Amino acid sequence: MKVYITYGTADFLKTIVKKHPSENILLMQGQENAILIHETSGDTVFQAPHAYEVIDQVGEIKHPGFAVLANIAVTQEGRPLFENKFKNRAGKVENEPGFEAIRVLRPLDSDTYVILTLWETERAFQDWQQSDSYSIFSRPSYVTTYFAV
Ligand code: HEM
Repeated sequence: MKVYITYGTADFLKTIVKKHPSENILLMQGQENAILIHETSGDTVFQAPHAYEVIDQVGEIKHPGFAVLANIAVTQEGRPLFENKFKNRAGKVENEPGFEAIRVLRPLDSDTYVILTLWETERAFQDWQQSDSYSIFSRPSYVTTYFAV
C-alpha cells in the first residue's frame, strides 16, 4: 500500500537490505545507479525516500529478473484524469508470458508517477512491447530499467 524508492550505489543500498531483513526490499541494478523498492503498509526505512501510494497492483514483488519504470510527470490538475484512466486499463499486461508484477504509483514527493513492471527476463518485456496489447504532462516521460543483482 505504500512503496518507497531510493537510489544510490549498490554497495550503499545493500547495507539497508541487510539492516532490515524482515522487510521486503528489492534491490536492482541500473545504468546510473542501483534502486531499492520497498512495498509496505508501514513506515519507510530509507533516509529521504521517494514515497508513493499504490493505486493499482497485480502480482508479488519477489525476485524478478528485470524491472521497468515508466516515469510520467503529471500536472496537479491532470492527476484526477490520469488516475481515472487506470480503471479503464486493458488489463492485458498481467497476462503476458514472463510477467511478474505491476504497481501504478501515485507520487507524494514529486509530480512523477511511476508505472512499475517486473518481469522474469528482459525478453519477456520486449515481447510485450512488441505485442498488440502495448496537456496533462509537466515535462517529457522517460523510462528507466534495472536488472537483478
Ligand atoms: C514508454 C513507457 C511506458 C510503459 C512501459 C507503460 C506501461 C503501461 C502499462 C503496463 C499499462 C497497463 C496496460 C494494461 O492494463 O494491459 C499502461 C497503461 C497506461 N499508460 Fe502506459 N506505459 C508507458 C508510457 C506511457 C506514457 C508516456 C503515458 C502518458 C500518458 C502513459 C499512459 C498510460 C495510461 C493513461 C494507461 C491506462 C490504460 C490506458 O488508458 O491505456 N503510458 N502503460
